Amino acid sequence: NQIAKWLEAHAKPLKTTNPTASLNDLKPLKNMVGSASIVGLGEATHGAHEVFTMKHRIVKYLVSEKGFTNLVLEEGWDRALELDRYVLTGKGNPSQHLTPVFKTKEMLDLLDWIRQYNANPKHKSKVRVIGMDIQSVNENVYNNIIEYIKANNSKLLPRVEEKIKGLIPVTKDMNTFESLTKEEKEKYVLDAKTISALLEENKSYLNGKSKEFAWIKQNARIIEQFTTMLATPPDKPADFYLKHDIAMYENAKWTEEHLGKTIVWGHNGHVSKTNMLSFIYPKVAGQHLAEYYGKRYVSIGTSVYEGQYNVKNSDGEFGPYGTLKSDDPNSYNYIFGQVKKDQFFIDLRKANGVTKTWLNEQHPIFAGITTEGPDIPKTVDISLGKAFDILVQIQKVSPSQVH
Repeated sequence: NQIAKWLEAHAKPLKTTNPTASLNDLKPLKNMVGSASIVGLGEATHGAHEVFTMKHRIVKYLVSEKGFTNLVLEEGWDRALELDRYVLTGKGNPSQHLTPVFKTKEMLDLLDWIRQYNANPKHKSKVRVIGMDIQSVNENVYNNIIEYIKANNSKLLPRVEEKIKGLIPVTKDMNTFESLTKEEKEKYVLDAKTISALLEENKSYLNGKSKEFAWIKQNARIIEQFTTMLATPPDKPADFYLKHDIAMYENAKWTEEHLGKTIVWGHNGHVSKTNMLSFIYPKVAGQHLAEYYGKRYVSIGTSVYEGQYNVKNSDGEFGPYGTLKSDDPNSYNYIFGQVKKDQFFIDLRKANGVTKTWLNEQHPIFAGITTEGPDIPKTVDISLGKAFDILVQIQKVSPSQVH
């Protein structure tokens, strides 16, 4: 209540929320993002048009001005293998590999711009696309391990290809695995390990210290990750969610360490330095990254006020069923909805005073949960100043374009 003036005072305004625009309004970001090695970029909800494009704008600014070259998104590591191929070679059909929810025009736009920047021969440093989610493990990941152990050691093939053969049909999706028994709790878990271990023994015979072998070991790890979270946790879902996000954490951090400066695109919940999804996740990736990189990890979160958006309804259908209702004046959403600006971002770290403690207290915010039902919170408590370094506020939003 008191001073929403400070928020107006330190609010670096955003002229527009359209991908193909000035991009100049984002200059304040240089010294703000500073010299961070990895940058979290979250979205309040997974189905708003303006949130997608505004994040798109920042990837644009961060790739061209701060030299970031990787874009780790909340998509399956495997699916992204076909996404990488596109931004680079232009071959393929992206919408086929994106998760139903992200099959929006905004995602295809974002991927198209990366391919364009990747086309100009002047840009000697290409932007890669990596997925950090592991909700399946398709054959693209397995052939990546096979083809390698044929170019560098066609002799181990009969040993590793035995286990991947028996692995493919049980990792095609989380249901085909969660519905096993000792198969899951044994053979498959340990087999993924025997494959990751095998490549280790013959490291010194597979161009170990090399850049392409590093990449192959990682694909193997994906099979461990998947195999790990599913089937191990029985009556303990908290472990599934926990191992799940330790995995996302692992794959982004892998990206940073081997591919360079990295952008981490995903839900606000997964990139905040604080666990705002406590009701299901014991700890989220953002915390792991922050604990590990320290301040080399900067998290920019997005927040909304008024609008409509896509979300699954109590029945299971995805569509423009969402409707923002920032009634609670104690929520960060109303207080930010007073700032008379269409779009604007503010560095929450440079706050001192009542504003500094208010930001560090705990207030409700739009949780942007994927599914809306009678027993699903639509808001959660969070210490904003402790969750994000930067915050991007967009007043009104509309449903993403899924057609």
